[PDB]
Amino acid sequence: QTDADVIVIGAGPSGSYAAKLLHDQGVRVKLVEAKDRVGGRTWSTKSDAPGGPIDFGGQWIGETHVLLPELGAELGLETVSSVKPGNDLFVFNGDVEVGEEDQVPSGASWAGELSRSFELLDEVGTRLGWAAPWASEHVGELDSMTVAQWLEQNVQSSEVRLIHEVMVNILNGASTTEVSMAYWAYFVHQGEGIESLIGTRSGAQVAWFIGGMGQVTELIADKLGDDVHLNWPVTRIEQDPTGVTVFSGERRLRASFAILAAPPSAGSRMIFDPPLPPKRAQLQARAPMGRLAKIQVRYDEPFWQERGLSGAAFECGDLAFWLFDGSKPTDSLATIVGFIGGKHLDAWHALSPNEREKRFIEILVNNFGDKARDVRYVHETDWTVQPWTGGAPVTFMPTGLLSSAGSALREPVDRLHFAGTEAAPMWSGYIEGALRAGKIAAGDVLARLA
Amino acid sequence: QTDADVIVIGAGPSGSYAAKLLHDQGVRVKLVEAKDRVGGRTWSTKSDAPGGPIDFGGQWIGETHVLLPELGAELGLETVSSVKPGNDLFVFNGDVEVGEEDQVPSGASWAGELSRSFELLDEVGTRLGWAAPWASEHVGELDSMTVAQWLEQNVQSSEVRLIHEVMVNILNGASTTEVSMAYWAYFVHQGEGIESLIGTRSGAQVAWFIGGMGQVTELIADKLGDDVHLNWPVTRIEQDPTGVTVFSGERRLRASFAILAAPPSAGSRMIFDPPLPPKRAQLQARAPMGRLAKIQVRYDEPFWQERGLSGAAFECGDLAFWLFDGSKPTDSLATIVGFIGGKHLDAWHALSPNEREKRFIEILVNNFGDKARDVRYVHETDWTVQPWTGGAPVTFMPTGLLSSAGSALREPVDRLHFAGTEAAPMWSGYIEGALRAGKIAAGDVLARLA
Ligand SMILES: Cc1cc2nc3c(=O)[nH]c(=O)nc-3n(C[C@H](O)[C@H](O)[C@H](O)COP(=O)(O)OP(=O)(O)OC[C@H]3O[C@@H](n4cnc5c(N)ncnc54)[C@H](O)[C@@H]3O)c2cc1C
Ligand SMILES: Cc1cc2nc3c(=O)[nH]c(=O)nc-3n(C[C@H](O)[C@H](O)[C@H](O)COP(=O)(O)OP(=O)(O)OC[C@H]3O[C@@H](n4cnc5c(N)ncnc54)[C@H](O)[C@@H]3O)c2cc1C
Repeated sequence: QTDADVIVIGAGPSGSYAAKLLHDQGVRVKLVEAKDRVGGRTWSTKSDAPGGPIDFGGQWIGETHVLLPELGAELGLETVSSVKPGNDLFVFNGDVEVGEEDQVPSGASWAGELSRSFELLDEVGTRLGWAAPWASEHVGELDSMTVAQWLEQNVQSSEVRLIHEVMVNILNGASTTEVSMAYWAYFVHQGEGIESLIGTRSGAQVAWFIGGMGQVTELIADKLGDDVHLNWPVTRIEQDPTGVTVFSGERRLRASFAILAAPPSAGSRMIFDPPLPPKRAQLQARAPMGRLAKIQVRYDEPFWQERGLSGAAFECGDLAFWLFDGSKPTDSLATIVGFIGGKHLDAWHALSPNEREKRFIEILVNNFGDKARDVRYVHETDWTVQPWTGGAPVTFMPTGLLSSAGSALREPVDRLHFAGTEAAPMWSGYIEGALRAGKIAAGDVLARLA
Repeated sequence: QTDADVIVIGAGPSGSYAAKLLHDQGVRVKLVEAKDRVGGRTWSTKSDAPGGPIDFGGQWIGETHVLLPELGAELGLETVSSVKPGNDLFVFNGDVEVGEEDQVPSGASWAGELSRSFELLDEVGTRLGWAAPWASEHVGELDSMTVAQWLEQNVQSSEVRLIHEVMVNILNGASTTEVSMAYWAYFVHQGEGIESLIGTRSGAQVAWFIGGMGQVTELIADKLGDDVHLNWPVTRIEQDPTGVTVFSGERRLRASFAILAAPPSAGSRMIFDPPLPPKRAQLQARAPMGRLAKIQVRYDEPFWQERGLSGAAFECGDLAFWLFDGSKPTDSLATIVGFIGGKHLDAWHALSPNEREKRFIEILVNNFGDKARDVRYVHETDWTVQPWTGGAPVTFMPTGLLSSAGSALREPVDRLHFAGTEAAPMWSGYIEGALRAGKIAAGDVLARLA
């Protein structure tokens, strides 16, 4: 006797979507979540911050994402463009260089090497591919070196190296010395290439949902009602020939199938009986979360526009950030959003909380003008202290893992299927990846219930 | 109101010893253990195997270890020498080279480069030291490269490279492509150097306890009686100004202090409120267990002695092992013990269980003679599937961790102290390290109770 046909573990976008798809087909589903809320790495509030709704977690929609805007449209949400006209900045240890709209500065001496370094990164990624990078002829050697070592071999310009460093520390939440070059190259390729992922007004960053991204999982949970269990951290998965028992301490739920819709690092904390096969076990233990904080400051007006700036900036150097204008037309304040990750977040963490705030305002004053001192609101979400997540924005892998265990990202283990963005064939790391992996896992389980 | 003055988490050698020291001073202690037994990475049975007691986990005592033999003597255990006269083997993809006792073969062409490679490894280790390798001027650069890259830069001989590869894959349970050179160099230095750790009849490998190493923790648990809780996996640690609450799901124990006597990977599965400081959090999430299996075959007689062989062998190549004669004079059969780790264990895992057994016998036949076919008993302990351990013999670290978070191996966090072998100033990775770290943590807490 089963409590459900399928138990979905994790109420992020991936698990929420998988649960919705199965529920919509008349499958009996339970959606179990460790935290006191749904959303996972997505997390927003309409009312808690002055100036309008605010997203603490992921919030950008990409121009080639289709499951995410289609689901948002089905749930009654509306999008708005994130595209901000004006010059992006490229800042090198506080030395401001003004872009031409989203392009490198007019006759920057590093423009040509940046272009070549992006072509070479794309080419390395193409050699790996997204379907089976672990099976690629090139992968063993690339997976034995770090991104930092690849930069030392292939990049001469300090500017180009600093741009690559901010992008790895943010997009993977980890230092170029910590990430496998094979993992990085694969990651960027499977996100439609480097220009896709680093777009300030194109590629992965073009739109938002009015009212916050957390609405996606909240509206799904409303419809699932009593089949959602919060404060239900999964501690043990048992499997036998007829089903799966999922435990939260002594609390237990029995189903025919289970979908793990959480990162490999989440899986590593659970006890499996029988034990997982070896590649999946190594993958869970050795693919950690990156580290990222999201800092937001609100103001009366997007005063950066007085210098004709977009508010986007590659803030490069020892305390690197990716900065955006996060303002919506429906908001009553303007927002600057800054991301800081990996080794730059380690430095950020070494500062006192008051030093961090003062330092972030000094950056904004340097880049955007003195009106940056006239703050209305200052907030940080440090993803490293979020219980049952412990990092952001994504899973990364150190040397030797992708080539030896990557095939375990996607493969079911008996009656346990993997969703979560890390299992998506493309757009792993993104909400779109979360939905595609949820779709895949719901379809696989639905075929096994028929 | 407290259930105890101190809760010790983990009944390996480290936690068992810390609990004993506090208990012996009249401190009220609870010792909580996830598994259905004590011992952790130590695990033995006097009666379950034919031919005498057998150790599934760690069992060697080193010639410079003093807490381990002193504790064994206090508990009424007896030691026996593990030293086996005769020629050790050096085998390169099945090509047998016969040592002179424990020394390289007479006029081996690789003898000189092996000697130089050991001096250079020792020198790199000395530059880091054991007291604070994370603070060493050299550490950032060494911690940005793998052991494999250091071998490619410093070692020319295929034989020397294959010896280094079997030693890293066994002593760290991980591939030379996965381990930071800084972590490896530090690890070997803090174990009194490479010759210490690779001794077949000297250094770290000279003696055993008659009746098995599991006796150490079992006899401690007998005296602690009802203050030992088995099947009590810690899921949450909460701290406040007056004490520590330790949870196993809804079950809870309150004390004034807590000692975590388990690897950083064990800590990563627990939820901390308040959250841990950042370096300790990164350390727990990113310092994984190695992978190791221990294969044992018993025979009527140590037939290898008919060729004048000790039974020790560096079995090098694509399926590498460290082999020992594991026979005690009090045993009624002779034992060959083989360790296989890291990338060699990945290959081992890719074979069927029957292929693995056939392959191990073919190795023994090649090295030691045809009488290796006349088996009495065959057993494997795969440490990767042991619940709440998930690996062996030790914690390792990938690039970038030791230099950025290593200072969190030893430092208390408010009322939570760290024991476990990984916190030992020297002999981290070893039972001796486990006892020294338990001693340190019990002394620190005892001073705070006074
Ligand atoms: C600061 C930040 C900014 C980002 N920006 C963007 C962006 O702009 N665009 C984009 O596309 N993506 C972005 N992302 C990434 C995006 O948030 C993730 O790709 C997405 O949320 C992944 O969805 P998921 O369902 O696979 O996993 P998660 O969102 O991580 O959900 C996993 C769920 O599983 C739960 N869980 C964990 N362990 C257990 C357990 N033992 N028992 C039960 N439940 C458990 C977790 O609590 C969580 O709710 C960002 C992320 C962060 C951190
Ligand atoms: C195959 C093998 C051979 C080895 N050979 C040798 C050798 O010859 N000589 C040598 O000196 N060393 C050897 N070792 C290493 C030695 O076994 C370890 O260094 C030693 O056991 C470490 O002791 P420890 O107490 O620090 O940790 P552990 O032995 O790992 O004990 C930790 C305990 O914490 C428990 N625990 C984990 N998570 C939780 C939780 N959430 N709640 C409660 N409890 C928890 C575990 O179950 C475990 O019992 C070997 C190890 C292996 C695997």
